[PDB]
Amino acid sequence: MNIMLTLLTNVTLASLLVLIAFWLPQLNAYSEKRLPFSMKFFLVAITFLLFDLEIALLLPLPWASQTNNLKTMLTMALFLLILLAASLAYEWTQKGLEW
Amino acid sequence: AGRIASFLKNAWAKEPVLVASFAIGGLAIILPSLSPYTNYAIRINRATPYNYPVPLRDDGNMPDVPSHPQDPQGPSLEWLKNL
Amino acid sequence: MPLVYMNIIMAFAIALAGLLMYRSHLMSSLLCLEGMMLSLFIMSTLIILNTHFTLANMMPIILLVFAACEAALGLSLLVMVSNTYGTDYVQNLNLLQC
Amino acid sequence: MWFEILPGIAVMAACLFIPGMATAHIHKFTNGGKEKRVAHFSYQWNLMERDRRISGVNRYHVTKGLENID
Amino acid sequence: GVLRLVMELSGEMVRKCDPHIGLLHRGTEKLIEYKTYLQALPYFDRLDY
Amino acid sequence: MTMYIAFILSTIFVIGFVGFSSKPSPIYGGLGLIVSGGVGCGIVLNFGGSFLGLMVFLIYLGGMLVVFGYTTAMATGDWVIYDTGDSGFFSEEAMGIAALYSYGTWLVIVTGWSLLIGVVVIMEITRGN
Amino acid sequence: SRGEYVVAKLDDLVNWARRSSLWPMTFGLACCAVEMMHMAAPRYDMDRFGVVFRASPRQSDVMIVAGTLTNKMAPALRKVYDQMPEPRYVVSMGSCANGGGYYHYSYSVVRGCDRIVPVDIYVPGCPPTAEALLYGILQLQRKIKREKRLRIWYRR
Amino acid sequence: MFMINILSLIIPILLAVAFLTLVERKVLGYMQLRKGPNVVGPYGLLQPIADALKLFTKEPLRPATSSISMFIIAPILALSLALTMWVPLPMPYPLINMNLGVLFMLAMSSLAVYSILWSGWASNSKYALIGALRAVAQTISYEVTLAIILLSVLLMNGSYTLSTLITTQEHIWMIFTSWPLAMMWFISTLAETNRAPFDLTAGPFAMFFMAEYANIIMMNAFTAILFLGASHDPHTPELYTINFVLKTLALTITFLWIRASYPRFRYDQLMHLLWKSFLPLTLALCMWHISLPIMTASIPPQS
Amino acid sequence: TYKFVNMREPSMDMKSVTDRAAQTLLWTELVRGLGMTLSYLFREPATINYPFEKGPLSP
Ligand SMILES: CCCCCCCCCCCCCCCCC[C@@H](O)O[C@H](CO[C@H](O)CCCCCCCCCCCCCCC)COP(=O)(O)OCC[N+](C)(C)C
Ligand SMILES: CCCCCCCCCCCCCCCCC[C@@H](O)O[C@H](CO[C@H](O)CCCCCCCCCCCCCCC)COP(=O)(O)OCC[N+](C)(C)C
Ligand SMILES: CCCCCCCC/C=C\CCCCCCCC(=O)O[C@H](COC(=O)CCCCCCC/C=C/CCCCCCCC)COP(=O)(O)OCCN
Ligand SMILES: CCCCCCCC/C=C\CCCCCCCC(=O)O[C@H](COC(=O)CCCCCCC/C=C/CCCCCCCC)COP(=O)(O)OCCN
Ligand code: SF4
Repeated sequence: MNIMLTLLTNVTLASLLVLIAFWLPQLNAYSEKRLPFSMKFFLVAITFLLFDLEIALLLPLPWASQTNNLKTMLTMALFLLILLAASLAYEWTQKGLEW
Repeated sequence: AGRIASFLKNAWAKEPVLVASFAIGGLAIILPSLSPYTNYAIRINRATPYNYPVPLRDDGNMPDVPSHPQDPQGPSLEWLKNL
Repeated sequence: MPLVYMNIIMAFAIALAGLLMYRSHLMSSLLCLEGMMLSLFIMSTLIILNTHFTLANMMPIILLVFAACEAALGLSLLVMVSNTYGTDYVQNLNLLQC
Repeated sequence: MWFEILPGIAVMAACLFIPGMATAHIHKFTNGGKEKRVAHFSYQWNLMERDRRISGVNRYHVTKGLENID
Repeated sequence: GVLRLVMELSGEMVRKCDPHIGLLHRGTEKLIEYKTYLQALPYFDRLDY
Repeated sequence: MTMYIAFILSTIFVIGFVGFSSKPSPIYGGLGLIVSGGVGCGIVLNFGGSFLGLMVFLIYLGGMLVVFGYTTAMATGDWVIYDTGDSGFFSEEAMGIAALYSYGTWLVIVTGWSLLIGVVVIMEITRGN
Repeated sequence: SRGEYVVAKLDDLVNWARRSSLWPMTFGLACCAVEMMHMAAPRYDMDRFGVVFRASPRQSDVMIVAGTLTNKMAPALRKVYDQMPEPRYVVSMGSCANGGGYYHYSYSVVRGCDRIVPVDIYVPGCPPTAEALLYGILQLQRKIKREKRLRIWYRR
Repeated sequence: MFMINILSLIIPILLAVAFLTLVERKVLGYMQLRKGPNVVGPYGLLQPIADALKLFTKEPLRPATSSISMFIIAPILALSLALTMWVPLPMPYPLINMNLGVLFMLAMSSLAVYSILWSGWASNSKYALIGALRAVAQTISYEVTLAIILLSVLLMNGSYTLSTLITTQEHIWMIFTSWPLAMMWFISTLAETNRAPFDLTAGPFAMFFMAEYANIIMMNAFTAILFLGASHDPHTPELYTINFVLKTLALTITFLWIRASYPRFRYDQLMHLLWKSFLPLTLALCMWHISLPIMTASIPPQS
Repeated sequence: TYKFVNMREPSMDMKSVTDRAAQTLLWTELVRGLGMTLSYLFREPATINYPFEKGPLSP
């Protein structure tokens, strides 16, 4: 309820102020007178997507520290971060981070 | 041994960030298995009561189960207080 | 099985039908696939939360990760096809025929 | 001199002061002169609900003391 | 100053760079021929300013 | 009872799905899918899945649909089935999600291997030659 | 009546707003751009009047022509002038821009920038001092203060 | 009285960002041996007002061939997200108290790139499209390391609740516990908002401008709450508000200082910077901050 | 006569290498430039109050 009302107020104020900005100077009269598709940017976007997926895997860490199985969770988190570093290293050594 | 020392000295120059990263990562991997306080962390996690401790039906054969919380029987948390 | 589940299943069916139409633009095919996985995520999350099955709170995350990886793979394939022909038009993939 | 920049910084400071102070004052005003009760974890939400049902005026912040136990 | 620069780029890299000049060509050398030496002196102030 | 807010959100979800399922002007289809994803996130959040809804809204919307739009730019009844008790002093969803590192060792292993293989596959496919 | 009073007050407000923040784009054609930059130097500090340094042509309020305009260059200057939002002014700086100057009898020089665009202020000199250009800018500000758009719309 | 609270949150931010533009020209001017605007108003205080009035009165140059839809949607989304980022923050008490406030801010920041994408696509120009793609790639690249650093720092907090950051830093700032993460976080917040040395790129322009400066101030507030924790007394929150605002002002003046001090990077140079210096160190420090509470038996309470 | 502007040989002893690594990791020269700018802020500006003050001229 409160969050819905806050978002609605933000959107309403932004819309009102942008529209008055776009319409206040529209009342007075004036004159009123490709291909390249670089591959590197796509690789940057795909690398961002994959790293974002691995980050999403890393996100439940603050709650995983209270499990009473500390050794197993530490091993698994270190494993995830090690494979993240391995992905970065593989893309580094295969000339995937060049311009 | 000389080759490894030369490699480390050459990597510390012109690549300090990677050397620091590998050192920190290796230390983070190695040290937890050697520190004695990880068992303390496990024990602290054990002592955090999230659930209601359901009492047991007394049958006269549980001298280790306290009848009242103030009774000396049961686990203690003096070690946690001393920490 | 209440009406919310029926609405989500209808959304999944609509996304599947839109995928199977192929007016053009393989990018729209990938968009339909991602709509399908989003519908799957929503409906599985609702099932899991309603029944208080604690341990399947993992599964939506796994589904999302795997489906996004598949999305990246499909995007790469689309980019290669476009670099081959200059456009992502469906009808340009007629070299192989039954 | 360099202290001629101070008036603008002071205007910025007052503008940034307004939100937090306003929120704190509204929280004290609408919660019976005390801090707004926070409810995560669904147990202290039940505490708030029980307080509301106990008050008799449908407000949780109306606190019932030992005088109400007879 | 003012420069028109026509270049060919392959991705980020510059393959060819062809500068176009003459946007400040005032014809100083022809104007100097109609002046005396003292009269033509101030053009050199304006040459490299 | 807000005239079946869950029902209204579900109808908006289905309408958005019909909107981008017509497949007009893939940028507009992506906009429709963004609206549908936001509505689904709202459904999950209103149901009680705060973390999973936020995972939708962050991962899906801000990474995958953003990459989709980037690639495109390069080119040319309720309230009744609910529970009765409380959860304790924590959220069961967060506990179940965090159990991934204590219970789901196999899941973590297979997912990490799949992600690394996906990175390698993307590299190999995009080499070209 | 109040009808003329309200439009007069609003016109004064709009004129004050428009003249208190002038965003110029500078055509640094020649050595008059050096004095232009010296007017942006710490001694004169055009920014302290509300005049920003090197505004973009899309959100610029006044064009300053500082240097000789050649025949090869005039179409580009006209094109840039056309792409300016309507409340726009032109300041002609230096003898070359004012009347062709020391290259007036040349085969490749436009004999005054007013053959191409209308000009509001003419700043004389070769070059005008940065202080002279500041005087010209302040004169343009006074001219902007003098105008009256709401009054004309009311009496029409 | 919730609408009153919402308005008393929204309006002062706009005034602050309106006067932040005047403070930026003054600080830069004085760093350049000159003055800022000191004519319009007693000390330039009316300069912000004059600029706003002029901008709202100047003709808008609609491309006459662009898509009006995305053209009008982009500033709405930008300003709405910039204003929404403010609600979760606790100064000391948040307008809305969220359990996963930090995650909510991460999600909003993730959305923030759609305005750039839509403005670049609807501009009806290939060069503007190239610039927009370049900016989007930089933004997503740096938000990766933002997320990783943020979770590494929160590993000492115990949850995603923003109010818990005040309790965590009751005796000592988080700057002393992990300063390298703070350094990389500050540089990443520089790169996120396209601030020098990473600034590689009438009405709608005004709207976009307001959104950027609000994002800058919000980044400063989040950083101040995260790394320089002020002591909060429940019976006098005004002290916490004053300390928090002073720290935010200092950090914003620090961005202005950094703008006045340095040249700018190339694009390949900033991508290499991130992907080859920040990401490896961020991963190593994430491993270290996962291991440290277990090694020292200092796991935070909440679960 | 002539001089060399960039004809130095960096020292390769361990202390010099560590100093350069500390410079790389801690951004010492960036902080030094920041300090230069900060110091330069706290000195009187050169702006005159035109048109109430005029620039010097000559006969
Ligand atoms: C037996 C044959 C071995 C050779 C063939 C291997 C085939 C492929 C490799 C994958 C199989 C690896 C086996 C792992 C099975 C997971 C279960 C086992 O490990 O026990 C876990 C223990 O976890 C272990 O620590 C996992 C360590 C292994 C992971 C580290 C390296 C993994 C690499 C495997 C291949 C992945 C890619 C290659 C990387 C180089 C359970 O922990 P526990 O606490 O008792 O019980 C949890 C339930 N509770 C919560 C109720 C208590
Ligand atoms: C909250 C609702 C807002 C709605 C929109 C309104 C926007 C906010 C209103 C505030 C605007 C500020 C106006 C103040 C301008 C006065 C500035 C004054 O200092 O200038 C002097 C006076 O100049 C003019 O005479 C003042 C004209 C301003 C108009 C007077 C009152 C207008 C108020 C009407 C408001 C009604 C708005 C209705 C439509 C929304 C002369 O200075 P100037 O000559 O420059 O510089 C010379 C430099 N020297 C001195 C060094 C030599
Ligand atoms: C065992 C721990 C594992 C987990 C920790 C790691 C976490 C994060 C670190 C990994 C990130 C990915 C690393 C990617 C590797 C890329 C290698 C590479 O190609 O770099 C070379 C350059 O660098 C190299 O030479 C390769 C690696 C050099 C060795 C690095 C350090 C090796 C070990 C040092 C530390 C040893 C242990 C520390 C003890 C210290 C005492 C406390 C090429 O660089 P260019 O971009 O082409 O620029 C060159 C043009 N001027
Ligand atoms: C036994 C316990 C050990 C625990 C581990 C702790 C050890 C930590 C030791 C090292 C940590 C230092 C890391 C901090 C960040 C380092 C990043 C870095 O060094 O990258 C630089 C780059 O970093 C930068 O230059 C970024 C500067 C960008 C300009 C912005 C100006 C910033 C300066 C102002 C000060 C900022 C203040 C930050 C604090 C904010 C407070 C909230 C490398 O670039 P290059 O020199 O080109 O070399 C690589 C190619 N061969
Ligand atoms: S007007 Fe005079 S000072 Fe300016 S460029 Fe021409 S000759 Fe030089």
